[PDB]
Amino acid sequence: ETRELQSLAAAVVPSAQTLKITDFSFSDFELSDLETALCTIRMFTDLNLVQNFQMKHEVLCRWILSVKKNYRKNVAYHNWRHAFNTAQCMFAALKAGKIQNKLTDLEILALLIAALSHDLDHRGVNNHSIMEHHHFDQCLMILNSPGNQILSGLSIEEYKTTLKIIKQAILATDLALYIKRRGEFFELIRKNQFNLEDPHQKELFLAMLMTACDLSAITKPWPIQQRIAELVATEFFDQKNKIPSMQVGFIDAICLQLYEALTHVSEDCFPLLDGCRKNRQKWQALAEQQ
Ligand SMILES: CCCOc1ccc(NC(=O)CN2CCN(C)CC2)cc1-c1nc(CC)c(CC)c(=O)[nH]1
Ligand SMILES: [Mg+2]
Ligand SMILES: [Zn+2]
Repeated sequence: ETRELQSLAAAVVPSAQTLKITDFSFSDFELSDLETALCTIRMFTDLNLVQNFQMKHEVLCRWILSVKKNYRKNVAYHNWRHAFNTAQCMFAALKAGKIQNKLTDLEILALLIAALSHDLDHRGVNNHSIMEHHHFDQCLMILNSPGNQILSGLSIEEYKTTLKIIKQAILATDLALYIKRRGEFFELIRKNQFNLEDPHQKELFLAMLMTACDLSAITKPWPIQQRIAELVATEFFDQKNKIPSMQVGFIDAICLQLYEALTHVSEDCFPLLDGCRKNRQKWQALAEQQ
């Protein structure tokens, strides 16, 4: 054991309301690394994952520290904080968005692990789905490392089922796969044909839900979104006048239809769509000022 694992395993885990991780407007700028690790423990706990799958506390703590360490801090956006924010949005969509009741325990377990792991070992956008296969491979290696096996409490049937959902969920964060598959998702939604009891449409929904959380910074309050866009711009160009229009085009081409479709599935996910619309106004106003 290191000093980090000792102090994290011995610390008090505040409640979900104290940590504000149920809010879609959650922000991590004021949190330390230890504090984000505590938020992650609370996410597993309040989703009943520690209870239903008999996770040892020090194993989960070791797993979280392994995932965090296998992100690169020198990468401006695709780092541990992006993975942590993606998982927080997944938690909020499950809790506040009331999506948790539409899914099974194994699907929730896999979505949370996938959200935290979907960009492992990312080197930056400057440095198919070749990358997402590497991300899942990093996730699988951590899940099998000694002392980090948070899935040990599962039977082989549950374990094999969970690994497949994790793999599909991480591969789904490839925007090319999202663009190829979202046409079917919007077809069913606009035809009042969408049904989650269908295994094919359920897996499609899990893919869209991964992308919605992956891009959720675009939905944040304007002071926060402006800060995240600064990180994205740093990674895109360094590792300004055209950024406002680029964001508007990104919101129109990618984000708006997704968060509108997600609101159709769950009305309580509307805060994501509403924050995305407000950010489009702010960016469009700046684009016209150039
Ligand atoms: C802030 C600096 C500029 O960021 C961007 C610039 C351009 C694009 N365009 C596209 O991705 C694809 N375009 C192709 C041309 N099409 C007409 C429209 C769609 C996206 C971003 C962007 N990507 C992410 C995710 C990493 C985030 C984080 C949520 C973000 O905030 N902005
Ligand atoms: Mg990625
Ligand atoms: Zn990502």
